[PDB]
Formats: sequence, C-alpha cells, structure tokens
Amino acid sequence: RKSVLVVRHGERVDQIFGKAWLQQCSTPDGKYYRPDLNFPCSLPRRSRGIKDFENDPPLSSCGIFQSRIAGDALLDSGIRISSVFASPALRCVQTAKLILEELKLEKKIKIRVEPGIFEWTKWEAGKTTPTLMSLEELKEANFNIDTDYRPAFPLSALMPAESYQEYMDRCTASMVQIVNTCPQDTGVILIVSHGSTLDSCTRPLLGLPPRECGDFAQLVRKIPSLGMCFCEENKEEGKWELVNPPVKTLTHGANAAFNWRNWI
Amino acid sequence: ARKSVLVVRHGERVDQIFGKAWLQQCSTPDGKYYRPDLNFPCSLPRRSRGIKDFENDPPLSSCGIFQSRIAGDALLDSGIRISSVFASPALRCVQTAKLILEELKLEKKIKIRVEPGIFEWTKWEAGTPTLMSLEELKEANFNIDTDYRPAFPLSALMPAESYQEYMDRCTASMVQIVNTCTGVILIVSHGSTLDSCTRPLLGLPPRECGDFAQLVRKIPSLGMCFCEENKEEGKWELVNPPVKTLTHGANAAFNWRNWI
Repeated sequence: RKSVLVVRHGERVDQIFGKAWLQQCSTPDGKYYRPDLNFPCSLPRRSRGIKDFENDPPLSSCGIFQSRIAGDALLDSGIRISSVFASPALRCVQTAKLILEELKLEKKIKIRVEPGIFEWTKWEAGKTTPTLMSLEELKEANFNIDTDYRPAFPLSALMPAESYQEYMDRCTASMVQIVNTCPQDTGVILIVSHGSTLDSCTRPLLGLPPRECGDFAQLVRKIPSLGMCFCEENKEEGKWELVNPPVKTLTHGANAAFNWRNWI
Repeated sequence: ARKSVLVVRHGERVDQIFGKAWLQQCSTPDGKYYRPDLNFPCSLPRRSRGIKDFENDPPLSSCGIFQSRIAGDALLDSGIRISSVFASPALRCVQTAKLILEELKLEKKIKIRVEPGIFEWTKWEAGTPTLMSLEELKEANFNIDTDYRPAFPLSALMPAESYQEYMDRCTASMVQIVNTCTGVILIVSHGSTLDSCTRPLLGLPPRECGDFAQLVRKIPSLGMCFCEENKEEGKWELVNPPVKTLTHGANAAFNWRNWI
C-alpha cells in the first residue's frame, strides 16, 4: 500500500544553545570545538569554513540520538521504504541519513533534496533563505545524494517573508513532483523535513485546502522532534487517508547544565 | 598522573518520565514487556524471577542509555585511565556503569564492584528495598565482582534512615573503597553521592541538610564530581571534571489523531 511518511528533523543545536551557538563553539581563527557534549562530535566541511552553519545548524547530539532511535523502530516495524526526500536544511538531511543507516538502506537509497519543501521563510533567521550546503558539499560530507533528481524548485525561488498561502502553494507544487517521481512504486515515500511539513505536504494529498493559519500554527506547536504524519493511498478508491504512524512516540526529559564550582 | 575519584550520576530513569506506575504501562496482563513509547528501553534485563521487582528498581530510559554512552565516549577521548569501578546496587547505576565501560572498552577487563553502602538515601525511595541480586546481574550479562566484600550489605539498608545515618555509611564506604586497590576510581551512583562521597575525601564534615539538598537538586543526568589526590600533601582537592557538561532539551508526545 503506497504511502507518505512525513518526519520532523531531530533537535537542532540552536534550539538549546541559542541563535549565537556558532560563536560559542568557534575559536578566534574560525575552528570548531565542543563547549558541551550536546554539540556534535564534528561539523562537515563546507565552503567558507564554518561560517555558513550559523543559520543552517546541525543536529545536536540529542537530535542524533532521536533520529537513530526512530530509525531503529522503523526497521523493527518492518515497513518498506522505497524513497527518501529531504528539505535542503542540514538538520533534515542529517536526520534522513541517520534513519537510512539504521534501516541499512544508506547505500541502496539516495536522498532526493527538494528545496520546494524548505521551511516557511517567515520562520527563518532573516525572514529569508540562508546559505545552505551544495549537493557537491553533501557528497563530500559522505551523504548519498541523488544528483539526477530534478526538483520542483531551486532554493533561489524561495521568497523572503513569503505569505502563509505562498508557502502552502510551493509545498503543494512540490508534492506533485514528489509523487510523480517513480509513480509505479508502492512502499513508503519518506519525507524528512520540518514541523510545518507534516501539514503542508499531507493536506494536498488528502484533497484538502490549507488550514486556517491559526489552526495550522497551533497544530505545529505540538509536533516534537521526529514527530510523524502518515498517509496511505487507497489505490482502488483513488484516495489518501491519515493513519497511525508505523512507530510510537518518543518522550523524554531535558538535561540541564551544572557548574562544578558550586561544590567549592 | 594522580590517584582520583570520579563520581557520576546515573542517566535518565524511565519512571522520572512515565511516573510511579511505569511498569503497568509497559506490561501485558500476563506479564510480558512491550514498549508503549520509544523512550522505554529496547528490553528489560534477562531476569527469570519475572518483571514484578523492577517496579521500584527502574532501568534507564532510552535517553538515559544515550546520555550514558555519550558521556562514556567523551571519557575515552579525554584519555584518563579507569582502574576500578564501584556502583550503587540500583539497576540504573549498574546499567550506567556497564554502558560507560563499554564505551571505554573495559567491560571484560574491569569487574563492577557493587557497593550497597553508596545506595540512595532511603528517605528518597518508595518505603529493605527490592533490588537485583549479584547472581541476577551476572545472569543479566553484567560483569560483577562477586569476590568483593562490601562495606555494607543489602540487608543493612533500613527504611527512613536519617541524613546523618546516610552520610555515615557513605564515609564508611569511602574508607573501604579507597583501601581496596593509581588510576581513576569510577563511582557510578546517585545525585546525592556526588556530595556524600566527596566530602569525607576532602576531610570535610557533612553539609547542613538544606545546603546538601539545594546542591543535589542541581545535579543533572551523568553529572560528575572529580577529586584528585595530592599524595605529596596527603590531601584531596576538587578538580574540573574530565569531560564537559551535557545540555539538551525535552521531547513531548504528540497525538496523530489531532490531524484528522
């Protein structure tokens, strides 16, 4: 039974360590270090050193954990993943890769990067698209990217401070392209993206117009890291329906910092 | 390269997230284990007597496993040498100790010395407490040191002990711990342990209870306290822990039916 599984990326470092996270993990000469264990072990190599990560931040160590444990659960559920699409955000592509590794499909399935499902530009740093990693850079960072895939949109088409309606229209238009890419295929089309994507990419499949922005927003507030929305196609009736996701929720506590000097 | 004591708090325990009846949420009517949420661990430890006893001796959450692993991973990088390992008999502590050892690649080399004397203050537990026996731990694939004679046995832990009575058995245990066997002694235990087991090393008397408790509130999962021995001066001193802090956010449950 053909289906689409939309998945929110794992915890992003700047969610915890704030908008200036990069300044906390950078030396004067622009080199990386971990001031806290939730900063990732390393950062992949990128053109202008590590400058361009500032608004395209990686997963935290926790976000890696979340991604891995969800992927492990997807393996155990037994469902078949036929393809994987991803927002060009590094956090989303990183989440895609970690899931594929746990499924043992990292070498068999390439990631199709689709700038058309990038986050609503109203919710980004400068109310605009940041510098993202090139596909050449992702290959060099050992991501198995599908360079033959012709995406619905280039990143440059994404308007800064686009309206709610414009954001929904480009996600809808992207979901036309996504479904038509290998249409015979049954199996799960995995889409690893942002919170908003759970609604923006499933609505058009269900034959529904966008929600009122308010209701959309309230619904997105509640999507946790690696939250999922699952839609199955009923082939006979030519119709899609929302379904219980193939894995359970993931619920855990925070962990605060401590200052050892307090003991003195 | 001095002698030292690294005290580490266990990772996230499942019941801190899923409450006191966590066992009833992951148990079938006929007593088999299932995972209602992914933060419940992959499995409970192989125990033959059944799952009933875990209720008040809860294991690490998935997050707790992650926390333990990433902490142990960083200890390996720091390049310090762990020579022995002591652990509170609570499963969560022993589990954290195994996970750290695995990351240090010493799970086969160093046996875990279970010391009931550094168990949690019994005023902060349910009510003797219902733990896994050393044979049950061995059975569950834990590399325990059965030869070890502990300063305190499981039976000695009486309910509703006083603050002072808890401090006394911790200092008493630290006397022993120091004598048994110049690498790092690892103590994987509870939040309270970071203070209760380091004060006597430094030669300090117990804190006032309130000062103690106020300090224990602030100790996160995998939190550490590190004392180095100055052999020349015959004195111990607190030192910056060998690995960094671990700060991360929470994750809430979502209900997919909200989308319909």
